[PDB]
Amino acid sequence: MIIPALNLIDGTVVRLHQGDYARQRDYGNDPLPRLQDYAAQGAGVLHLVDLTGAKDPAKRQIPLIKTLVAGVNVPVQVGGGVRTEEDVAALLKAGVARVVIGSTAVKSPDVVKGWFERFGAQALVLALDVRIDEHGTKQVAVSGWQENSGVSLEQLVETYLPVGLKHVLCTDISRAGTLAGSNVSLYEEVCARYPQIAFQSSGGIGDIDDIAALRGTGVRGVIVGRALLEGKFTVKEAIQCWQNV
Ligand SMILES: NC(=O)c1ncn([C@@H]2O[C@H](COP(=O)(O)O)[C@@H](O)[C@H]2O)c1/N=C/N[C@@H]1O[C@H](COP(=O)(O)O)[C@@H](O)[C@H]1O
Repeated sequence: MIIPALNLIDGTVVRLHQGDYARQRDYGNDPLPRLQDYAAQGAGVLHLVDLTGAKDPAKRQIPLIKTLVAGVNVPVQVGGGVRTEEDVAALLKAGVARVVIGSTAVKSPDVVKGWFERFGAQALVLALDVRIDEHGTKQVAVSGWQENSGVSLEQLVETYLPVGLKHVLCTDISRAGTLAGSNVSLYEEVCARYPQIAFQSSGGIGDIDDIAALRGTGVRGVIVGRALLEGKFTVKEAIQCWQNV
């Protein structure tokens, strides 16, 4: 499944280089027609990150997210700044298909385990976004990726498997927003080690060949952000690539 992504800062569509808030490129303040064009090209799922909320959970763009979710007729997943059980419930009530959770899943696993019991594993996506160190450890970043948790992707996956973890979004932060290509070896590895998890690849797609390159990894979703904003290819072309590979 190709999953087009938009990232939002104070109403504006942005790209961050490797998630660095000091390295923005701006793409206007009309995300809704963008999403609607993605849906008309065939997108089956859409992904939204509230970057303002990820940086400060008190400043989440809640009215805007509601407007975007209500404005398309395909499932939308939303992340960025979610901290409480009430946060999750409100997003689901507003029509969000899946809520994406990074920071709190690392910091408070007892709490997030209770969310799995309440909402079900189909409603939650864990964002296990990583900076891979020189030893190979896949260290998960938190707080809008501004902090290194010092906890490995695998430790966190094993933490939530017994409560039915099903969906994981895994960004290679070094690739995010760079057009350099996604980390094929990373997804080959993690998908094979956890066949019961539906992984979404994330970060780095630069052209259609980069999508084709993921064909044998086993990922269930392919997130694409910057390349679609820059028009390297269309959603229609991306979908055709993934269907055929
Ligand atoms: N600093 C950051 O950029 C950042 N910080 C947090 N997130 C997301 O916020 C959510 C977690 O927020 P918390 O629960 O920690 O508050 C998750 O969705 C994280 O991935 C961030 N993700 C931003 N953008 C994603 O980066 C990838 C870029 O792809 P590309 O263009 O094709 O190269 C895509 O997955 C984009 O959606």
